[PDB]
Amino acid sequence: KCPLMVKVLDAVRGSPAINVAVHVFRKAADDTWEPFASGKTSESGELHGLTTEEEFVEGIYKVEIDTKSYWKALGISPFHEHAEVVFTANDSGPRRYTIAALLSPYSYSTTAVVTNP
Amino acid sequence: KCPLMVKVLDAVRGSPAINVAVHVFRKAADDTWEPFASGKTSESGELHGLTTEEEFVEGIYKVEIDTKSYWKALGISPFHEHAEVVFTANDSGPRRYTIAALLSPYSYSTTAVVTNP
Amino acid sequence: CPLMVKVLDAVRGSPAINVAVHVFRKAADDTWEPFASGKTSESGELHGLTTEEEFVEGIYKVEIDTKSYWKALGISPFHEHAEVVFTANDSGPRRYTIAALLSPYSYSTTAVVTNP
Amino acid sequence: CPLMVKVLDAVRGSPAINVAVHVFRKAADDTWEPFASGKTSESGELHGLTTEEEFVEGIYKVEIDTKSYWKALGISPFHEHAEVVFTANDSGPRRYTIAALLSPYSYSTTAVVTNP
Repeated sequence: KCPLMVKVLDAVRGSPAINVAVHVFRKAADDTWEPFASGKTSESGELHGLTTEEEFVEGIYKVEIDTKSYWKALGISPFHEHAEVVFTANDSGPRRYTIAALLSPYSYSTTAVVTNP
Repeated sequence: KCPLMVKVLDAVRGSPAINVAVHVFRKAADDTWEPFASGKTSESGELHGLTTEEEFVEGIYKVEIDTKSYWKALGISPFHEHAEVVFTANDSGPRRYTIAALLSPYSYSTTAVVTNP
Repeated sequence: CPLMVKVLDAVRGSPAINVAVHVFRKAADDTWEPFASGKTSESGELHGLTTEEEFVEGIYKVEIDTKSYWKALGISPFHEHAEVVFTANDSGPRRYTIAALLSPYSYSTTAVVTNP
Repeated sequence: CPLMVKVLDAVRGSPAINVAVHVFRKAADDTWEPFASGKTSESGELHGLTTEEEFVEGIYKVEIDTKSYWKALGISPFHEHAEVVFTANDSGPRRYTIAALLSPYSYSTTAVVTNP
């Protein structure tokens, strides 16, 4: 269905962070990152449809959020090159992962919400 | 419609914070807080239906989240008595307010997302 | 120092300077009584609010005037202030650091609690 | 100190002690080269990673081993580590404080950047 979704918020303007590039990678057996999925956040700051239950197998995944380009479009010079979230997906009942990021120019936070539908 | 909604997340368990009491107050002319609306967060950690466009007039509002009771039910002793969010509602186009809080035992964060539907 | 406040600015990547802070203690009649006040320094810190002798058991409120801070920078922020409410010293004297990280539409606050 | 790391624990309200930190610098061939490493002290801080002379312009990565920290406390956390990637010293020498606030399913990181 939709086992992985990303949401990005802008703490300076109190708004969804729209049109932010997100790249997802999976760790391959040789220890390198393979492209897995990508997209841009919508009007609501969300990115859906990255993958499906069948393809999203147990493994280590990296979600990269292009925060620098977002701030530069606003005319604000930011600190980070990008924000990176690295985690292991574990089967253990049916799981859905929501990765949220809250952005400021010199600070971000990220939270995972993991639920069973 | 639904111009004010509250969402609460648990950073320790990576889950919605369920069954958390929330009280909303409005500042009255004599500078005291009058009860305005209340409820408990749902399974998804959200609280909807607090008020309507007609009643939600410009003013200063306080949202109180009973965080202490939440942690005590989990067996964790927390720092704060509650979390409080105080803000002015301003008419300026149609506005919807989402107040989010992310809870840990010794730390919380709160963010406002303000959008036009 | 039994009670110290530290405030950072997440937009500029700097300490938040000249931020007004007011501290209250809940009195017997359930009212907030003024306890101490001050402004953050160039390092974003506020020291010297109280002493160990005066800082007795109780419920305290630390109010940080975030709105005035952002307005002076030309930004119209969401919150009127940030308030932190906590019980202090109920298992004996501790040292409290209250940190706040500020953005115009969001803030976080953390307590670090040490046993002398 | 040109580069300092500070790590706090939001579950316990304390500094995060004995946290491994590794720093890398992007080399000419676009690989991450090891630059410095260490562990946080009893105050949650890591000092002495580098010097002004060695800390030249570049893209740096600070990796904080959050997973090992939580596991030693009996908690199975979400993230493998926290990584902070930034360009340093491109308008001249600055001093950098990288702070991280940790919870098992969430973290925040802030930079405070000062001009000597």
